[PDB]
Amino acid sequence: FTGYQLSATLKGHDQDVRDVVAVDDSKVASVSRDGTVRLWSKDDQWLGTVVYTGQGFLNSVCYDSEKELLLFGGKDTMINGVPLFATSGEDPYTLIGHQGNVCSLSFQDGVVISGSWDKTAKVWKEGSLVYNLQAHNASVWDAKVVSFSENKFLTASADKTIKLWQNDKVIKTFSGIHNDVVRHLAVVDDGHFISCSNDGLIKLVDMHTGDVLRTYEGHESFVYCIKLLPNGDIVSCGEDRTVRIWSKENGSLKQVITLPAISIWSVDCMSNGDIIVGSSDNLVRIFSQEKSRWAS
Repeated sequence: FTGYQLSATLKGHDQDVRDVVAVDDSKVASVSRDGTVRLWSKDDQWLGTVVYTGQGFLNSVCYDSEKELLLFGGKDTMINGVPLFATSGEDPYTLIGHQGNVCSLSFQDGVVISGSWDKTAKVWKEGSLVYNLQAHNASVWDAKVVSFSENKFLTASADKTIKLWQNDKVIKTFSGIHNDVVRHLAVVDDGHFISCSNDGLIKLVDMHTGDVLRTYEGHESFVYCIKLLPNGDIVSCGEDRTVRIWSKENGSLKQVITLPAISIWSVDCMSNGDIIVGSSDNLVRIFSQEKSRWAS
């Protein structure tokens, strides 16, 4: 390992950046409480364009790589989609059904899965609601596909539990992982996931036994987002102004990146290993291990 260093600072949003996504190694997208979706493209420098504007806060984004749509949602309860060539002012693709803030979005293998403060996650295919995952007693902060072919899904909630679903039924509840709001999930494989929480912890969990296999300790506040890098390492971020990189296999805290923002809301990983970061200073940042891409 060698440390990540700042590659680019992407300025344009006027309020917090709440979610970021890699589109490809030359394109990233972000959404913000400013109500915009921005697509940033790298030529020599990164240039941002607004591909959608609305009044409602946007809190989640993902990328449907076959339709080449940026999907996004937030306070107005809708999930919309725009192409990579949309212009601000054009009406958006719409997934209707949530009754509260859409706080998470993910896409895998043709499946969109959304988490909401309406206390549900919803699973969508071909523009249509297939499963309503209704069971949690409080906001669903995250939802992920475990297996598209088995219709297995994983949700994380303010009710302090993680639930594994098959179809629209809960088949297992993990109530012993965190004693606080669960904020995010990353599926390692069919048999393991990582979760993070307002308790400041990230944990690797055996999906079959519910055993905590490893705890990654160090964040000093809430942990809002976790992702797996191409090499399997964990990237996390949160309320303590940090982005952190961990060895999934042995728990080592490989790097702490401290930023001048009160909250770091979101991270995502490019295929080339670069890390995209959305924060409360209204910036998107890209970090890289590759010196050829360092801002310095």
